[PDB]
Amino acid sequence: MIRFILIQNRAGKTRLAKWYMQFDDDEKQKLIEEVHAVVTVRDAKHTNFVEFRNFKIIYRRYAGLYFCICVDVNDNNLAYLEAIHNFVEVLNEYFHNVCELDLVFNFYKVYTVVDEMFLAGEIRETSQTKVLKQLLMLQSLE
Amino acid sequence: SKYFTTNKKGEIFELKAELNNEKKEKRKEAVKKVIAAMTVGKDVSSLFPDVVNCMQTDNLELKKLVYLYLMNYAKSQPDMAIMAVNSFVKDCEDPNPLIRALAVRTMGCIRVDKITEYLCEPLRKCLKDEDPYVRKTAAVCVAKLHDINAQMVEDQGFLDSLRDLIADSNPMVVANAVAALSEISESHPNSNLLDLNPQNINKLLTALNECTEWGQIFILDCLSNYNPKDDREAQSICERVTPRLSHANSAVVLSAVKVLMKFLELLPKDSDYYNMLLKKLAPPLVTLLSGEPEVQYVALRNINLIVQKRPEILKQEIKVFFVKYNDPIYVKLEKLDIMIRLASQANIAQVLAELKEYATEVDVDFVRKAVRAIGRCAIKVEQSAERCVSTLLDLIQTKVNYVVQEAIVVIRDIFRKYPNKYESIIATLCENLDSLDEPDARAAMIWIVGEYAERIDNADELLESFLEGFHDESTQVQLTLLTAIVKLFLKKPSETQELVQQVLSLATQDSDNPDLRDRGYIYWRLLSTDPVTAKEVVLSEKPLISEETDLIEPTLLDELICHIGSLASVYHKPPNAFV
Amino acid sequence: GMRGLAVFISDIRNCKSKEAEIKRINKELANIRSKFKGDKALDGYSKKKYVCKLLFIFLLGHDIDFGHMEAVNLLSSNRYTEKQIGYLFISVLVNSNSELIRLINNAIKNDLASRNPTFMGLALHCIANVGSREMAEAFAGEIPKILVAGDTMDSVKQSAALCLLRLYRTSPDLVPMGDWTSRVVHLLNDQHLGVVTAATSLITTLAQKNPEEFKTSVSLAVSRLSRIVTSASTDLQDYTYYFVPAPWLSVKLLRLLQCYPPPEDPAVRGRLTECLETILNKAQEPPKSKKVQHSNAKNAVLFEAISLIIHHDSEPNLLVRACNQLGQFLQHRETNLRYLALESMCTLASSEFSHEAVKTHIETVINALKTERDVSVRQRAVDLLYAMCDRSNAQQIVAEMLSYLETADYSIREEIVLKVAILAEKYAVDYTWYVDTILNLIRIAGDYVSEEVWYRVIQIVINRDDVQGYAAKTVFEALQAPACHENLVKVGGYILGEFGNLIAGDPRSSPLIQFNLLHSKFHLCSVPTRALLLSTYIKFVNLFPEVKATIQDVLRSDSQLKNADVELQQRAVEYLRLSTVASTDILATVLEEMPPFPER
Amino acid sequence: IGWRREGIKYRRNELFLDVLESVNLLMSPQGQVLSAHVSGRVVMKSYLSGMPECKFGMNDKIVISIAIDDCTFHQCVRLSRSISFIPPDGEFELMRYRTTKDIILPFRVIPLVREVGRTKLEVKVVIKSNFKPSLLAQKIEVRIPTPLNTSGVQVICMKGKAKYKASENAIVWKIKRMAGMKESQISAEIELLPTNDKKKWARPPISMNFEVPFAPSGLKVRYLKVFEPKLNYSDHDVIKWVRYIGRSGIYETRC
Amino acid sequence: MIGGLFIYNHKGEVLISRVYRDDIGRNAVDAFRVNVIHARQQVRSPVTNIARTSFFHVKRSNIWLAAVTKQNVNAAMVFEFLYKMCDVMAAYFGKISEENIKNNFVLIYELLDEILDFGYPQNSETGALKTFITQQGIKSQ
Ligand SMILES: O=P(O)(O)O[C@H]1[C@@H](OP(=O)(O)O)[C@@H](OP(=O)(O)O)[C@@H](OP(=O)(O)O)[C@@H](OP(=O)(O)O)[C@H]1OP(=O)(O)O
Repeated sequence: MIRFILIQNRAGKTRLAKWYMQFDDDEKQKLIEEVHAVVTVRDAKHTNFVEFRNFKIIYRRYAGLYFCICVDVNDNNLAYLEAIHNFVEVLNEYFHNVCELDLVFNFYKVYTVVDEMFLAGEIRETSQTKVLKQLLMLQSLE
Repeated sequence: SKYFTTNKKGEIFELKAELNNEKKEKRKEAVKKVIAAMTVGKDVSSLFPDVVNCMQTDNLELKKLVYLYLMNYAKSQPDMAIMAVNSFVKDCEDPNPLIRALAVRTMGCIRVDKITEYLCEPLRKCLKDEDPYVRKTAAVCVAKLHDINAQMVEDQGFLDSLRDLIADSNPMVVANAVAALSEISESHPNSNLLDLNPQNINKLLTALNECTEWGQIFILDCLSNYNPKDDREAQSICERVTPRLSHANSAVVLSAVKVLMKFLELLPKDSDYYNMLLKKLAPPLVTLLSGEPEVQYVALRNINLIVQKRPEILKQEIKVFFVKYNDPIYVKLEKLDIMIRLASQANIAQVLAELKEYATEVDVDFVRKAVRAIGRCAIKVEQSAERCVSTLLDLIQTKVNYVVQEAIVVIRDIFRKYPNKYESIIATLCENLDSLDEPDARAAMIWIVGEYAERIDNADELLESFLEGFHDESTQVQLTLLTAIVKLFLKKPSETQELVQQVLSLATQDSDNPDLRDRGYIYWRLLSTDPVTAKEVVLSEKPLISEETDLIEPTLLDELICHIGSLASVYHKPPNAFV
Repeated sequence: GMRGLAVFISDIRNCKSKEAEIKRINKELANIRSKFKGDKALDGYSKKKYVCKLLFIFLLGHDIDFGHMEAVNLLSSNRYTEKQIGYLFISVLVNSNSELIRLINNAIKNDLASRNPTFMGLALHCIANVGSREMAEAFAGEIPKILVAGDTMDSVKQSAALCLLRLYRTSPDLVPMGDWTSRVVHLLNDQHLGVVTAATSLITTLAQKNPEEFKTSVSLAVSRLSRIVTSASTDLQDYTYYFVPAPWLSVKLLRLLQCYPPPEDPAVRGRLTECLETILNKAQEPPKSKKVQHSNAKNAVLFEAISLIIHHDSEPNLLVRACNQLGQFLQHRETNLRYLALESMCTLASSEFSHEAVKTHIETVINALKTERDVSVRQRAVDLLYAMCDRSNAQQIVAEMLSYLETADYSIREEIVLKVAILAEKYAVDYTWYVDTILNLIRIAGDYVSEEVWYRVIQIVINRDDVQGYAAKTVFEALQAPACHENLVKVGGYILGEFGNLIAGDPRSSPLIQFNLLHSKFHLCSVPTRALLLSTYIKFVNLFPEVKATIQDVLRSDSQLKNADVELQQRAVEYLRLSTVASTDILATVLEEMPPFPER
Repeated sequence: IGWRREGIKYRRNELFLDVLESVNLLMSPQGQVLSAHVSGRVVMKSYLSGMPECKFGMNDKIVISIAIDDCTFHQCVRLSRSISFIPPDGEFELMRYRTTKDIILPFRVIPLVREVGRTKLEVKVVIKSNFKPSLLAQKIEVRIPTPLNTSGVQVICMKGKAKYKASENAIVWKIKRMAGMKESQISAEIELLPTNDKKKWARPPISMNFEVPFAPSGLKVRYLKVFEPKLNYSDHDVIKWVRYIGRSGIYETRC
Repeated sequence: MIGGLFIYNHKGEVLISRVYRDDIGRNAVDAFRVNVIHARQQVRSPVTNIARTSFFHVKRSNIWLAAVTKQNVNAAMVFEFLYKMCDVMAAYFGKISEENIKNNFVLIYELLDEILDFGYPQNSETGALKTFITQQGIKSQ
């Protein structure tokens, strides 16, 4: 299962964090640092997969933000690598060419998008079409 | 794909609005915010045209910010800074010298051959500029220019253009042309730097009087290179340098000392200058251990070589280098080395007291090096030996484990230096056989039973105590124990054979170490062949270890004296170690 | 949106100091209460927003010790945007206060009990995001009900399935295998694949403790997978991603099937084989898009299929086919595929039905390593060559390992040296090969070589001895590089001291040349090596009298005779005076040939 | 005060410092540090007349399920480089700490495991002591777990001694002593009765115990200066021992 | 001379830097990070030689000030230079800490171009620099 999902910038700063496991805030902070240290040190010659504590991390870099899913060792790497991209395509449609600050000012909507596509450590909805239609129905409400 | 690459919104677009906003106070804030982004690795390259247009300004603080931003892309990609070259040259016959220099320094920190063209002549004018902050920055710029590849021959209307500015009415200016000169000179053909020399020394060592903190040093360092001829030439050279208890201790001080020591090949005490100069040099060096901790380390690493060369200089000054508890480990250790390099026949007095101090402290590493130090005290100076061995015996009584073991090892080397002298102590030494974990110490005792086997009767049961766990044992100990027991036998046949079978049989038949196996055989083939010729070959009067421990080969030491300022002076290594 | 939020955030970015940040944060916290305490009650807009700011502050890393009641009242709003923020706040700041937990549970009670699927949605997610024991006790019995009921909407269904799954991971006892099971199973045949996708996750976790209860799924999972993978261009347009139909559900179905042994119904087995054969064929088809997303999606499916094939371990055609497809990935610019391919092959090399298939790609594994850049990938290439190494390979493997080492980085050296030694010991054809390997191992990377290993290579040159001359020359030609490291000087100097005579005949390698070569290492070596070289040196006095005085004056010297080290000075004196005192017969008796070692 | 009562006296003014650290590791079979942390405490045993003011000094290492970097001092400690206090008399805990960075891993465990079909498993494990050769580690144990369906086992090892314990499903290897910068090997041929019948062997990690005379965190004590104002003795009069004991905690290598 | 000047934070991250010679790339920054900042059981010294490259450093609270070359430089100078830079910085914004460094990126780049040309230590005592320096330092307490 997914243990957590992070979106972070080159600088180490977190832009989203969704946890599917019990951690205290100290720990959540430690994990957020640790992930930054591992992922900002790798050029494009490295794989998108790396073992991390007793789990592993799938990651991809879109400009200056790192999308990162931490998952169980036995989970499918490419499945998650592409889940990330499917998610980024949704984000990109939902914010009309998404940029780092979109995730800042609309941070609470970002969680809406996530819970659409991921719940309880598993992929929920993959269809870009359905997700956007729900999201825009959600936006029209009061 | 190009997700987050969006150009038509986000932080880039926002900052672009402010770089274009018509109020220069909001534009200053843009350029800072862009400088802050580069520094966090954000690709602000998109903005470069809008940030270059902020240079079309009266406001000083603004241009200043743009140059900073443009200086960041000099080193990052020198191609990104090829695109504001047309209005650099413009900005160096400017009103305000603050701007003039600011186009020269930024032109010379760029690294590709599109730079040769636009700069060959504007720099020609910044050296003829009537403001010295520009000639300070042109001088350093001429140096920057050589850096980029090729010799060039218009370059030999540039070397000479620099030599002009060594003669100048500003110690900041001249002292930098000097720095330029020696550096550019060390991509080496021989006869570079114009030997219009007798004159230009007078210009350097006047500049040095009025000079800045750091101007002096580029001077001092560029002198030493040259060998005077005869002889009293040397004299006043050295009578000018005298006031170096200057600003930038120790770079100033030590860059002097460098010169003040290549030129100590005089007919010395025909005139007591030699005695004048050497009285001088003690005080300033001493002062550098008040400076700061890092600066010290360097000082001491030079002092170390200096003390080996001209030992007279600091002979009287040992208390200078006594250890402060709060000194970093590395100042402690170099302090210690030098404390023993100066341990006169007379100052062992407190020097020994000053090491009983150290071996009782908590820094376990430094403690150990301190009781070694007492060792090489007993060894350097003969008359301390008796008192060193006393101190050592005291430290061993404390029962502090690490101190004991270090001491035993040191006591072994003392017995070797002063044989047949400290023998009653052996009995008191074996008392502590209970608590010797470390290989070295075990090997020392073992060697000490040695060697003095015929003195002591229990000696067998002692040496036998180790045969139980001959393995588990350091191959150094194994070796030492092999040799130890063939000694025992070579003075007590019948008596020993009880055991000596075991030990040759364990090196020969049981040991995987081929070097150890060798040694068992070699001894087996001596003993079990010739009962007297063996005694000759082993128990011979070995020569006395003379204190070679810390000591540099005298030729190499002169190489390192001809370097005293530098890196090689800290590593105590020639520059062949890094080409 | 909420302007006051956007301002608070813009003020926080414009801040030019962590001081000023913290000031602008304390300012907002005062303002927020204030207004929470204030006599004038607030509009929904304002609660909603101020809660939202509190969440923001929290996410910057600062503490928040109020707001919780205000977040809870938003739950009871009939305004979505208000509920949403209340639900988000409690999902992100979980507080202990059992007064609030009871309220939260009421809100969830209502929202669930509403028939509004947006509100049902928020409710189910809150539960699922928080998973509190108390939440389980309130709702664990209701979730299965909502999941199955004929009337609840697909999106709710999805959200309820994964909700239930979490309730089952944190509170299994509140999730007995009731009566809903088969109706859960039937979800596998839903039209909405998002729903199918949700259920598959649930069922997978449930079928790991409860295989018999869900063993019905196998058949329906095979049916779905096969309809899925054979679907046309214009099928499942929603769930097609870069021309690949339903990659994530495919993976998932394939994974559910790894909960069970092969389907027991022949026809089913067959549909499954057809299925996998198909997946395996698609890997052989060229990409429909040059975008890496297409092949990553396709391969995700492939690899999960490969996993299923391994785990069943029952179709040898498929295992072989899987090997070969893996092997073609080894020659790919995609570091990701190279990596996964080595990974899966390593598994595959421990099953009989595939071991020999894997051996087949030895050459490709080696060529991939020989030119790899990612260290993790090199690492795993080397692990595969160890996995696939036997008698038929040993030598090809060892030779390339050695070859690779000559120009290797450092990252990888240590591991390979260890491996080379180990495979050498196990698979040595003859003594000579072994010695040829070890000596060369030591020449190239002796800094990593064990003592046990160099002890052995010397110790071996006795018993089967006819290698001595080879050893002697090899050690020699090695030593005569300016490069040259310590354990070489050790084995080098031990061997030449003992069998240097067999190469002293050549004038390219005379006693004097041998000696000086050795001595040009001496003063650079650690003291035990010099102890060893000192023994070499006197053996030289014995074998070659042509050079006994060059040697004696290196022994008579100060740096040997007055040596700080006890062993160095002991030997230099013992040996100096051996070459001086006694006979020549004695000298030759004492430093003869040196007997051979015993056995194990 | 209130932790140190008035008018204490001893003929012989001593103090002892025990640095006691526990090192934890998880590591991949390729040697990637997946997680690692040190838990420590300095224990001071002080017999000092009067009310001594103490100034303590150490190196850079400590800064002041998921391990967090932390440091906690005794109630007596005052902060400003250096720590200063009037210590309680006899034994107490001066400080407690945890570090996660730049840990010195006393051993590298390198596993070589080889599933020959479903009937034989070949296991080799090499351990490298990764510290100064002059220092010695003791009470070494390597514990190599075996699968449940293990028919039997034959084990060879050149250093120490080892043996298979079936109640614990484990090969247990022991080494009384081992110096730094050495290497050691064990080999094992394990025989397998094939149940399974689903599920590859889910492989638990190899674990070690050991003890070393240094702080795996790198902590070094540099000074401890005693200044008693009223009384007769000075820092020069105070006898001082330091000990470092580094123990293994959960020190694991996946195979 | 001074061929590379980097300032790290308590985790070996390059907070801000300026190269002055192309003779040193990334390979420099890493060596110093790996062997000095994240050093294990090594004999620390203010000067280290790895990859045939020399490294000077001082430490301020939690900040690493480094200085770097492949030349045979006046060692003594570097440290003298470095203590004055710290004399300069602290007189523009007080405590020399990761935060205060971070607040004053614009300013610090500016002291650097001024205090050091192509690596040569220049007139760098506070009062002289009030002319050549445009920025003020964001002091916090
Ligand atoms: O930012 P201010 O100028 O102080 O205005 C704030 C406030 O914004 P914040 O509390 O978030 O800073 C309100 O919300 P927004 O609508 O700007 O989001 C609000 O204005 P509304 O009442 O229109 O919501 C309110 O009251 P006021 O209307 O009196 O300006 C209040 O100002 P006070 O602190 O003076 O109440």
